[PDB]
Amino acid sequence: VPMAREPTVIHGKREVTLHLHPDHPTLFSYRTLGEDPQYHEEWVTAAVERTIPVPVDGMEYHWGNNDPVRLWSQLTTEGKPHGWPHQIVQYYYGLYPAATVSAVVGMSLLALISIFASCYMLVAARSKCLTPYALTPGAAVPWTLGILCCAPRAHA
Amino acid sequence: YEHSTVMPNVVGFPYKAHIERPGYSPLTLQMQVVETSLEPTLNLEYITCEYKTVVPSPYVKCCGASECSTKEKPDYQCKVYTGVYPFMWGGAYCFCDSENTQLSEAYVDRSDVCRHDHASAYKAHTASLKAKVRVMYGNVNQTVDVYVNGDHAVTIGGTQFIFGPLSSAWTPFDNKIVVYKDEVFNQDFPPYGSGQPGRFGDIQSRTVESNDLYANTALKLARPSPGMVHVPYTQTPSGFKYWLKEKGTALNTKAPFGCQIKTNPVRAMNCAVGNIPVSMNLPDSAFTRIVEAPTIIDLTCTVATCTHSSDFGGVLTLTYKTDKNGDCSVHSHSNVATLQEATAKVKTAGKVTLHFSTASASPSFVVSLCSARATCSASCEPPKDHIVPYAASHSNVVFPDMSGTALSWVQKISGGLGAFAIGAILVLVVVTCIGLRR
Amino acid sequence: QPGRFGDIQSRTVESNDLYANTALKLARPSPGMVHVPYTQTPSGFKYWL
Ligand SMILES: *[C@@H]1O[C@H](CO)[C@@H](O[C@@H]2O[C@H](CO)[C@@H](O[C@@H]3O[C@H](CO)[C@@H](O)[C@H](O)[C@@H]3O)[C@H](O)[C@H]2NC(C)=O)[C@H](O)[C@H]1NC(C)=O
Ligand SMILES: *[C@@H]1O[C@H](CO)[C@@H](O[C@@H]2O[C@H](CO)[C@@H](O[C@@H]3O[C@H](CO)[C@@H](O)[C@H](O)[C@@H]3O)[C@H](O)[C@H]2NC(C)=O)[C@H](O)[C@H]1NC(C)=O
Repeated sequence: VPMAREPTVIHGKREVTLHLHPDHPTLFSYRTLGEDPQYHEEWVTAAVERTIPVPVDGMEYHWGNNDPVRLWSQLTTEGKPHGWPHQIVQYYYGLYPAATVSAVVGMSLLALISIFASCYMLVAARSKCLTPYALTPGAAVPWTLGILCCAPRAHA
Repeated sequence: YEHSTVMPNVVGFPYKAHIERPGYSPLTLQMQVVETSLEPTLNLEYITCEYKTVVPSPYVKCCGASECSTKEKPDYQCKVYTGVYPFMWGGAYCFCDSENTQLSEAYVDRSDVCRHDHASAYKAHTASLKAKVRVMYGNVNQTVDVYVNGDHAVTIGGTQFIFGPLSSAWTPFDNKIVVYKDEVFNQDFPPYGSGQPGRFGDIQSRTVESNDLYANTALKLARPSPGMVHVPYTQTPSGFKYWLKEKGTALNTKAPFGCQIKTNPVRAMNCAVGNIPVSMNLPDSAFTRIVEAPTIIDLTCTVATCTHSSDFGGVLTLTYKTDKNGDCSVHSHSNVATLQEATAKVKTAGKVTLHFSTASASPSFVVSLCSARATCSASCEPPKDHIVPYAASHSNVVFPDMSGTALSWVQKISGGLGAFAIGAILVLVVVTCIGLRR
Repeated sequence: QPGRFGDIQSRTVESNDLYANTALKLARPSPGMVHVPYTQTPSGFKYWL
């Protein structure tokens, strides 16, 4: 039996673009060799072009009578690690683009809650400590007037 | 000296075990799973093959009537037709014009080559795993064949190894299996004695050599045409041929975890899942007395370049001070970085270099040379190449160290916000305590 | 590139130089034969046509 030609592979980001040139109907099939595989098989007849996904687990494709060939993707991305805070997020977004967003959102909400609580504590403390002297026509004690910014800057 | 460890069930992974006897020099063993084989347990149910309809010649009774007789043959059919006036090439025999009767007979039989081209229906349960492990250390190489269940101990150079049962219990074969030549199908075949015409298992034979046969193909006979002798009949086509045409998929091209299915016997090879516990028992001669090994003091580790790629893309340097030159047993005490070697030559110069493979942006692991220790931290840049033809040589751990750049930024920001909150709390408590002290 | 338009190129019709990139690879001959096997990606001009 004859062995068909090897296809031309072009590498992408977790993808392989694969150029197929048959002379007679050959069987092309591939599977992703992870926990849940991506199965497919076909009877390629004319000159076609296929794009097949290659996750970090890898995959194998079987073209004609040739032996199966395995390809593994590699942990590559586009961000810049160890840079400014807006580049580490890009780096960890190129990899795993579903948990980075969730973690960033969670941390941002925690920061906002903490800062709002702190600002609230300052406001409440000022209200408590500036109302006792604000029920009588008394002196604001310029020593205290300078330290805390109350409503009357200089008028009593 | 009893020792135990757990090694991944990944073919070709360079697992290295560190054995520390407090009275002797450390030892490093290299174990590697060259090959596996997951063999299930089968019980043959029946055998299917194409059928062959046997039609004996008709019996035409000239001037009389014939009576049908029943027989014990698979899917037997018999009928008698009245009023036939057959013909032959030279003239029409059975002189009686209309007082004739034809008897038609047909039955089904197993094909001629059913013992060469047949499909088997099995039941698979309680698979048993097997392996072929290569163990090297000291000056001993050699590969052995083991059963992976805690009931087979093999001796390699005076050391006893027991490979414990697999961590998981996952088998790609379902309860019912159909095997044809070199292909395994996860199929739900009908039970013996209840096949259906036109589909898989229309005729079922308990064994390839078994005499009994159960056939159900809706064979039917029809009245012959006038002036002919032919025994007409109608029959639903073979179920085996249509199963061949529309079986669909397989298990060879569908199995998870990237493992080959094979036949004779059925087994799923090199099928990466789970962990393999190991038990050892080493003699006193494998270790070296601490007096013989060199002494290592002042161990400092620095990282020249780091790159979290599949190959061994990191380089490490160790500085020390030694009294005499010899050998040491290097090891990395965290699975973040997987070293390449298990021995290194120490010399009076005070410099040695090692190669490691990692998959995290910022690793942090402790490396030991002979009896010394050192902590290494590094910053690693991603690789530029998109796809490679070899599997990963790291354990695939990606969470960075708590002293890395990202986690340092998180720590600094959280510390600033915590300082702000603590200041607010202290101010409010001071105000309330001033209110109370009055 | 092999297999597509212009896998072989020449400056002009009568030009002596030629650039060809067709992925021509030789294979080991079978035992007991004299046949110099090879494999090659088909013509790019025909598939362009
Ligand atoms: C030679 O040919 C003659 C026909 O010309 C055959 O005679 C036929 O014989 C059969 C039975 O031997 C007859 O069938 C039955 O006969 C009984 C007799 O009472 C009748 O009651 C039934 O209704 C039925 O017809 C048939 O009638 C008879 N035909 C005739 C007499 O014309 C003869 O059998 C042939 N020779 C041999 C050796 O068979
Ligand atoms: C322990 O034993 C195994 C098997 O004897 C050793 O592996 C063997 O290493 C040699 C040296 O590299 C290999 O020979 C060469 O292999 C290349 C591979 O392409 C080939 O092109 C050369 O012509 C030459 O044959 C040999 O193939 C290899 N065997 C296997 C089964 O992989 C291993 O190195 C030994 N360990 C130590 C520490 O010596």
